[PDB]
Amino acid sequence: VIKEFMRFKVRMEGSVNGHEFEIEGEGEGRPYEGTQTAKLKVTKGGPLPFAWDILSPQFSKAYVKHPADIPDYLKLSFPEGFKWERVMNFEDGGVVTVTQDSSLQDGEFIYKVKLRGTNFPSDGPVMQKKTMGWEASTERMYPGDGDGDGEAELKGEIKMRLKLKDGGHYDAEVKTTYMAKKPVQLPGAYKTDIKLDITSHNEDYTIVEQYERAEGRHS
Ligand SMILES: [Ca+2]
Repeated sequence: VIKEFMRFKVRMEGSVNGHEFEIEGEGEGRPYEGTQTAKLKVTKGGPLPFAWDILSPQFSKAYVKHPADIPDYLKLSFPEGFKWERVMNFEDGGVVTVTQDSSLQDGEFIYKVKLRGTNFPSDGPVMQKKTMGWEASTERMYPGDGDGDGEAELKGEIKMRLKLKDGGHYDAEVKTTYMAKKPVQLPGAYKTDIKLDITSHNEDYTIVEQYERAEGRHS
């Protein structure tokens, strides 16, 4: 059901320091090649009074290139799909939590994202829009119980680095649990290299285009 070319649709509802918003978007890519693009539109609550960059990594791990010796847990979860839950802890105290549901309907992926950002300084780089994109990341993947029910799924850990407009970087520690909706064979531990780029945007970041490349490899 996962073709060499696949489209997706995404909707995000969220709030950051109490500012509520909604985003709708579409994307496409080559799931076995590890490449994808997305175009997002702020449909409620725009222009956003915070950095787009804290949202960009929440808009698609079915598009990770895996070698044949790493079981592709998230691709194998389809057509039913998978869920993921994420916590990002930023170095100045900010917190972002996310829940996501991924399914396959009528030939395209459907992504439903819920996001809450809290504990951000009112004068910090996120609420003042003083960031300019993510450095490349390496996510450490490993089997484990992330939702506390005693049964293993797939976990990921990342140290992410956000570029600051004034120079230097703003770090976040990220933990994600990925849960297939049906029993799927789990891989052993491995690493995924990821780069997410903002490829275009309008003046107030109410229309934004993204490009991501991701590839798994042995540790
Ligand atoms: Ca579990």
